[PDB]
Amino acid sequence: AVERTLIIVKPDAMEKGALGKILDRFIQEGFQIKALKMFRFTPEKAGEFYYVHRERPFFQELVEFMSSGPVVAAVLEGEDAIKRVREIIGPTDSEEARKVAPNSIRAQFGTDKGKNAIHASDSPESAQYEICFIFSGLEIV
Amino acid sequence: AVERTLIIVKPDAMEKGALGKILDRFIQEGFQIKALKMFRFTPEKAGEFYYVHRERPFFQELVEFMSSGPVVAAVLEGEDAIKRVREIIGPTDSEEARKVAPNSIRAQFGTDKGKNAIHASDSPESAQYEICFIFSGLEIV
Amino acid sequence: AVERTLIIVKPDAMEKGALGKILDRFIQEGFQIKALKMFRFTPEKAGEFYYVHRERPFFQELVEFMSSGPVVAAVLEGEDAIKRVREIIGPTDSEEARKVAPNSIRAQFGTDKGKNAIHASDSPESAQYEICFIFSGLEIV
Amino acid sequence: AVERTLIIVKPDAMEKGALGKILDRFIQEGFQIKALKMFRFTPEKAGEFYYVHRERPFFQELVEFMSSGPVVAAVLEGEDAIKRVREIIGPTDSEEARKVAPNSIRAQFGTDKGKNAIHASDSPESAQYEICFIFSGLEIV
Repeated sequence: AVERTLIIVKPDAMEKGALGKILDRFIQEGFQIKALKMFRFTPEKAGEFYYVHRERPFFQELVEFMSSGPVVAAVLEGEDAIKRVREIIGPTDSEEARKVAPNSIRAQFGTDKGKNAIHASDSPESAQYEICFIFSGLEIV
Repeated sequence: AVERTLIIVKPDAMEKGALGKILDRFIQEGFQIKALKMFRFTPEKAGEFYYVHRERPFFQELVEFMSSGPVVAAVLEGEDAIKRVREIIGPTDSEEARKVAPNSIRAQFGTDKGKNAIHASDSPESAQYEICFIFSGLEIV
Repeated sequence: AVERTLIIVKPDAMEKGALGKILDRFIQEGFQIKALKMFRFTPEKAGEFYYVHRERPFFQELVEFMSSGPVVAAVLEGEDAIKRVREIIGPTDSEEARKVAPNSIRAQFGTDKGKNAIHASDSPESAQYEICFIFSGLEIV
Repeated sequence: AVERTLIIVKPDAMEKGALGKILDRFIQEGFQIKALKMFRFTPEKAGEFYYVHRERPFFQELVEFMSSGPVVAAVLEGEDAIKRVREIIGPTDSEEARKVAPNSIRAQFGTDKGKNAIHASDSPESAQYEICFIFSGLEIV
């Protein structure tokens, strides 16, 4: 079915001037952009956005990185969007993405495990939480 | 348990200059205001906000009224907030509110069934949907 | 002439549960509320908002205080709003406000010079800058 | 000097899937994106945004077009940004842009005079007004 999912272009990709190319990729893959904005997570907000990872070892590093500069979020809509977007971005380790998924966003724009260019919702459950975390219904147009 | 619910101060109450008194009431009742903003529904957004009522006979009138001028929404937080807030606002017919719940917001500020001063989420399910419709997680502070 | 000015209800007044009463005062004084929202200044944004004071001795305390909790901003519109609102809020030292302007907002709700309940734009120039700092044209309704 | 200017990607360009490529162009030209969002002008807001054109013959058509669908606004920052961005987008008639400025945004993505892909601020004065119209200081990051 037609689904919505959330992506966030991370500060590493922002700084590399990859934003336009990344959005273009999703457009070329056939997704409609239903919401879009640049903003900055406070550490507290990044922490809440990533609450499911609180007890993971990478958590503090992730929260700091995701609040270290401006990011851009977008709601993408399309057939089977959650699964397809997940596949389009590729493995979370950018270097591994270059090895096993060379045409993935992370392969193309990611640097390593932490600076891996982009975030996308993992599941229907997380897409619902993440989309509402960033965008109200008023912002989806 | 501690809950969150949504209220919307409608254009009739806005025009009566009731906004301050209405917020004050919820503050005196012990709720924390977690989000607040003045905005204007487009007819399309009002219709989406009230989608559960789309097949009801009052729908078009409701949509038109709720898009006829600026409104103010707030997220209220407190123990059993969803049902307590319903009770504080009173019966949806303002005249009936004066008869059976004379201390209610609708008895005090409402005119009739259409101009009834204020909206509040009806259930936990509707609260979840309505809060996200108006406010993102980024707007809850 | 009809003018617009900005007020911000500070964390001390928020915590005292004064928000509703303060908005009500401006409503009773005859102002139209043209924009309204609860948000939280980051330290950096508070500093930018108060940039004219950057070299003043109270700056760091002001920036820290105004970023220590959520605040509520409003755009108020009316004849001579800028000076009338200044007069309604009273002297910046709340204790002095009680001595020389006992009916002022700061006399009623303010504690001292730092916790003084409320901010209002100082001049037409600062009003223009402050309104744009907090609200876009899209948020004025 | 370093300046800020506003662009808006219009509904024609949005529908052609040009958003990513258009932002990429500005990134490659060396501009920093300081604010970004998708939204929809109401006809009233489009009319206020374009107030300087109220008495022009194209006004109603422009207002209707610019409120006919979602658009994306961005604040661009860079050396001499206002003049450079104005030149990058090219003549307002897209067909003429193809004739005299073939590498311009309007030549590349514009259709005709009305559907001409993009808007950019014309002057320092209009840039200031247009930026504040769309984005608050809180949204510039």
